[PDB]
Amino acid sequence: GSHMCDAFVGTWKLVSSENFDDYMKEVGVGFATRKVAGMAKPNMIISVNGDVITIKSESTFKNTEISFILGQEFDEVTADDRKVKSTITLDGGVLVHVQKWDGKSTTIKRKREDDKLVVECVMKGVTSTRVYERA
Ligand SMILES: O=C(O)CCn1c(-c2ccccc2)c(-c2ccccc2)c2cc(C3CC3)ccc21
Repeated sequence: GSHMCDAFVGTWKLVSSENFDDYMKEVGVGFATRKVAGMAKPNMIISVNGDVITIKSESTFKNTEISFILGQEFDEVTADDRKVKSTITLDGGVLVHVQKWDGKSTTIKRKREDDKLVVECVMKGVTSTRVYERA
C-alpha cells in the first residue's frame, strides 16, 4: 500500500529557477553545457513500484532516468555527463540525494511545500532553488 513518499509521485513542470548558473559553475559544468542546460525547462516524473523509486527528467536538452532503493548506493550518469556514486535517503519527509565523484560531493534535496515540489541543489556554499508545480 501507500507510503509517505507517494506525495512526490506524479508529473511535475519547472516553473522557477534561481542561481542555477552559479550552482553549475561550482559543480564544474563548462560554458556551453551551462547555457543549454540552464535554458531547459524539464518536466520531472516520479514513480514508485515496491521498494524501487524512479525519477525521470524529460526536456529539449537531455532526458535522464534513475531507479533506486532508499539507502542503497548506485551508479548515475548526470545530465552534464558526470559519472557519480549516488545514494538517496529520506530524512523526515525530505528526499536527500548525495552524488560523489572525483573527491567532490553535491546534495540535492527535494521537499513538498504547498502545491510545489521545491528542489534545493547545494555545492559547497552555493545553493540553487528549482521550483516545480504539477503538470
Ligand atoms: O531539479 C533539478 O533541476 C535538479 C536535478 N537535476 C535535473 C533534473 C533531474 C530530474 C528531473 C528534472 C530535472 C537536471 C536536468 C535534467 C534535464 C534537463 C536539464 C536539467 C539537472 C542538471 C544539473 C546540471 C548538472 C548540473 C544538475 C541537477 C539537475
